[PDB]
Amino acid sequence: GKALVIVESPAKAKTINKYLGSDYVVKSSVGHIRDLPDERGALVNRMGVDPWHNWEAHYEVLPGKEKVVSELKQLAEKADHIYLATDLDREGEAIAWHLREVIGGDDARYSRVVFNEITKNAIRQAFNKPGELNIDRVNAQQARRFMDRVVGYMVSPLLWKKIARGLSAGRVQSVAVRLVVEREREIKAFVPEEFWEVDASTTTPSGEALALQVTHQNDKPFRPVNKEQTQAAVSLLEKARYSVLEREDKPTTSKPGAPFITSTLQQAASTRLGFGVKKTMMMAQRLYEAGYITYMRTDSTNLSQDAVNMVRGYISDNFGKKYLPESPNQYAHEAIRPSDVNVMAESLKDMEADAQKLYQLIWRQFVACQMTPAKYDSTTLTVGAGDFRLKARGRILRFDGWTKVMPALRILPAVNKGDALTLVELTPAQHFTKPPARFSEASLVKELEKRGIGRPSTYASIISTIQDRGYVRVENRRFYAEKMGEIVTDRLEENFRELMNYDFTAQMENSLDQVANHEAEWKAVLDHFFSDFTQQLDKAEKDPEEGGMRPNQMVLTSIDCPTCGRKMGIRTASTGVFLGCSGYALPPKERCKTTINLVPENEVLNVLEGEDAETNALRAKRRCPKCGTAMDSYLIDPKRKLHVCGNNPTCDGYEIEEGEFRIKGYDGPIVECEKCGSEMHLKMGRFGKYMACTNEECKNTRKILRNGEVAPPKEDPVPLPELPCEKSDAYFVLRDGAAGVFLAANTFPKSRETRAPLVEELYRFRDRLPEKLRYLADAPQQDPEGNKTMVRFSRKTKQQYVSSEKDGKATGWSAFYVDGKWVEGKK
Amino acid sequence: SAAVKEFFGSSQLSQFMDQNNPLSEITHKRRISALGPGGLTRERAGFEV
DNA sequence: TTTCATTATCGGAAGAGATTCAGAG
RNA sequence: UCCGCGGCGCG
DNA sequence: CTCTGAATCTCTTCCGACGCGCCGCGAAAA
Ligand SMILES: [Zn+2]
Ligand SMILES: [Zn+2]
Ligand SMILES: [Zn+2]
Repeated sequence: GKALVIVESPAKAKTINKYLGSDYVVKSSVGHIRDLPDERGALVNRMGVDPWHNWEAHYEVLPGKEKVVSELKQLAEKADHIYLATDLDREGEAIAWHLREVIGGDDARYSRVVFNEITKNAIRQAFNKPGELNIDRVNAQQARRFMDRVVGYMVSPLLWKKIARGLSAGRVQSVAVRLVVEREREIKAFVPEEFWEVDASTTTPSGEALALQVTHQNDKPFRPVNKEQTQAAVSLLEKARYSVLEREDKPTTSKPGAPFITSTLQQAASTRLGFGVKKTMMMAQRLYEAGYITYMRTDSTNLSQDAVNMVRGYISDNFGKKYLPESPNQYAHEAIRPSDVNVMAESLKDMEADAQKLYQLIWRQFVACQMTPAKYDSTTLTVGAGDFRLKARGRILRFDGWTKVMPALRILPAVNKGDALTLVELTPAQHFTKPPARFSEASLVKELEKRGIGRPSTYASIISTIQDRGYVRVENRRFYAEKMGEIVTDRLEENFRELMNYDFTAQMENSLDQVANHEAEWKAVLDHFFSDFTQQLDKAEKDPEEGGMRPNQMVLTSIDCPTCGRKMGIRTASTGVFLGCSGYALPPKERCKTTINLVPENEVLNVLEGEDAETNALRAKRRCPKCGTAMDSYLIDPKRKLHVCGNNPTCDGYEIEEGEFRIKGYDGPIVECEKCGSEMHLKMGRFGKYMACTNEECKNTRKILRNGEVAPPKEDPVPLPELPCEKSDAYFVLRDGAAGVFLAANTFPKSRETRAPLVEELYRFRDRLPEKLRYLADAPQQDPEGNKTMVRFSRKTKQQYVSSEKDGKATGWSAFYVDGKWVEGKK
Repeated sequence: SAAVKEFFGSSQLSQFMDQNNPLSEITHKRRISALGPGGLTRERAGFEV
């Protein structure tokens, strides 16, 4: 019969089916298809794994792979022998394991094959010497997946109790934040070291110009710290006799870089094209799907022999011998490169301009890495002047080598040892040791991969999660730690030191490899892990005095609460960092729920200042009175501004300043009020999170919901008592918004039960319907087959229509409203 | 091309000219038959036909 | 009500089976 | 190079 | 009125001389 082959990526499938043709049926899982959704049953139900019952788990198809899994089940009967062809790593191995358990059948009906490359010399050997799925590898991945689950579902709740709701913690997530928090504290507590430099313009015995830098005085590195010292020196240099000591000419070399692995591609696109990680991956994705490059997700810089012959073949015809090395350049999925070297970026007229730019970056890196290096003649001049030593360095390109394909975007006059130099002028320059640079998206990814923290397919995702959770923020394409990030990072380091150690992942990988190599058993490894983890969790649950995680700590300040004038304190929530009034901790009688939003002053690093830009930012900050730590700045009134110490709330220094200020009043998500077009902003209160509009004349508020950015509009709601709910005891209400017209349950945040109305329902309650909606009740209630009809929103055309379903599938019949009439036909 | 060539070469309606005498050529060119595709067969031919 | 990371979007005659009609109880 | 088929003619 | 047995119909199965010259065709696989 016909053989069924299954791979992960659709694009790769289409390509395999080709170099294999008919008789076989290639398809893709398009991902995982299945995953997760003393002791506590609710907690275990939520986690989907039971640490107290030998790690029994409850996998379930992804809410977006129903179709995918269903097609494999019907197709499985036609196929004789099923060939699982996912990646050889543990993740791929697990996808194969899940497929086999979702499709059912008998073990012998399944086979495991690994595709080397697309070449027929590979797709052939695939079915030649195959094998079956490895249990040890599979269990290793299950162990990792379960450890990540336990941490996230068991630590986060602790945060909800001790700190705030909506908070999260995770093996990868929490150390990414720690990195930003440490860099933040590093920047705030630093102190620029003013230093001076002196250069001298001179003339050779011939008459040529020669620029020199002062390097030594009395044989000690020349580095004045103030203008006075700089002057004392210039005075001496002005009268000194200058003579050449040494001229060292030496051949030096440089070299192309490696082809871009997911991480390096992101960094190169970020530095040379200003692309953000997510964008770079979007363009790369387009290029891959159009067959121009290989898998956008890879951690290997390797190149096949064919790839290497293809590029050398190209270098040979387009540049000549001097550019082609005697033998392939050596260096320590495949690497990201063009699928065909002969295809230039300019010929991809079906791609966006940015995708062509990315392709060109990938192309040039791939050809250069195979091109010859850039030979230069470097010259170094040593000069003496009294007790000072001066230097001049030059370089002249002799052979571009690899820079021919990857261009980047010096002539020292002839002078011999013993020659005299004539002083023209001395130029002193003041400088300031600059603070460490703030992180960027690609830059943080680079640090993560360096420590083996994340995965190619998760880097981008990590960068976003820490922002959405409110731990850090991006400004001017650079990361800034938010107060909440610092708060959580300190708590986690205090109660879960092991988990917060950067090498936790590396240590975990070692244990996982042991499971994969029969040098340890997975349940035993999870049991050890869980024992340590629970020891920490239980300890964290206790009161601060017993070593229990410290709960948040209001730090007051001299500010008048607009509702009661009292002193005000500085507070952190999952939403951000905010100003609160101590009456929040007083019982209802004396309770005060007034709150103020703290707009921070965003650091605007000047690209033209280069390396100075971060140092001057540190210089810009005030310094705390009680400690050397820098201070971070916030706006409370157009008249008032607030300074807060970096070690807040461990340090309680605060400062308040007067002046004229452009206070925005808010920080967080953006939404546009359907009733007045103004900005709308996200706010927290006794019912959690609602969304509310800045125009004081309008109180229109929307709301957050389980799995979407914000609700559709709270406009013209009509209740019905006569429609009961079915999962809950509630009753159903009829609501309008951009999404459409929908039925929703009167205790909405609790019931969360919604269904589209039937036409017959509307007809039953037609008197209640507002004047416009009446037309929907006119609509034909039943189709020509006598099936029953439901009211749908055609997002592509922003209009209501009516449609009929049988066995829950669409019948393919629809009626629309067109000029006062209802018109009906096959979809 | 293949269909046309095989039709002109192998069809039972593509006879081999005898050309013994001019009258032979004429009487073979003017011949009319009820055989071939869509026609009868020697065995099925009834006495009436 | 609710948190984690990962992966990738001929005709004639004879014989056998099935169906129907006529005779018996 | 051993075969089969299609047409034609002789009795 | 209802069943059983024999007849009748419908479907399936065989078989339609014998020699002998001519002619021109048959198949491809990767
Ligand atoms: Zn107050
Ligand atoms: Zn301080
Ligand atoms: Zn509004």
